[PDB]
Amino acid sequence: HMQLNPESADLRALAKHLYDSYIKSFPLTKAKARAILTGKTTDKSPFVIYDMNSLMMGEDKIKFKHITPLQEQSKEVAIRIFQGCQFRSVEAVQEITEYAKSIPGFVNLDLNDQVTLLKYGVHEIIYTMLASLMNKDGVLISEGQGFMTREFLKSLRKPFGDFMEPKFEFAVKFNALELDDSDLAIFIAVIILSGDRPGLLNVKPIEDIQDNLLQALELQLKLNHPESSQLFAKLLQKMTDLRQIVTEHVQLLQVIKKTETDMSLHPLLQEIYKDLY
Amino acid sequence: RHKILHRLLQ
Ligand SMILES: CC[C@@H](Oc1cccc(CN(CCCOc2ccc(OC)cc2)c2nc3ccccc3o2)c1)C(=O)O
Repeated sequence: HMQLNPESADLRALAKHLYDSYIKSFPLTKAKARAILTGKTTDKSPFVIYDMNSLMMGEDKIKFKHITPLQEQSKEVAIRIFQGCQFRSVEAVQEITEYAKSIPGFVNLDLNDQVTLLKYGVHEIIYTMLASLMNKDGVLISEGQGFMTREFLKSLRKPFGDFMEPKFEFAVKFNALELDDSDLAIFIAVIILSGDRPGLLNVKPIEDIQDNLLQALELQLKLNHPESSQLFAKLLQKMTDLRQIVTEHVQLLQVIKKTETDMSLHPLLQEIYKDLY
Repeated sequence: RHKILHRLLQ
């Protein structure tokens, strides 16, 4: 039997602290994204990019953060899109880095271990967060300003047509778990503090933090999902699938590296991918 | 190293 005791009371306090900083660290939460995806709100009405003609009109009507009418952009839509993803990822690395610092105990870790946890955690977290902005038809982009269809992304020339499909495939399965931001906040915090990343030097303080987080997550799941036992175990197993898509995505990234002109990867992304998996 | 990542942590 579960019981309300000082231990669980602190577990709830931790869960609320993560949620609060999770909301401050990340702009478009799953709660806001779901409302947009169903029109069940305002602001909203994102421009839908579903064919090449609507892509052109979308680039004109959407205010992409990486815009600037002065910069030179590729002539291929597939590369312009790839660049947008690069920009968003770089932003996500900073949002995730900020969120990590808000995790009780993280800043007091070996700074070089903090780097290793961020290095391996960002992309697993990116694909977790990316699912919040996905349904089976497409994906929210530009902080909800736009919506780009799944089939349009598949229609991009090789090898870019295969870039996002694995992510949609993962998101469908992952979103069936029906997690909310409160569950997500702890889950990604558990990911960042995987004490089994290669290269860690001071592993004990990491596993001690992750165990505290795994307790808070399990309590969160039981309290928040009465109609689904085993949610905790299913969720842990989804990290495994995340490490695989990150691996599958590194391989895809090498095809595009030795096939496209220069295809400059942002230096931050290069640090992350250098000597990864 | 991961100079950028290091910078961000600081
Ligand atoms: C490129 C190298 C990069 O690969 C990837 C792989 C998967 C996803 C991304 C980025 N991504 C998709 C947004 C695209 O947004 C546009 C922008 C402009 C545009 O032009 C029309 C088209 C689409 C994203 N969504 C997020 C939601 C929440 C948190 C983080 C998020 O990250 C990059 C890597 O390896 O890091």
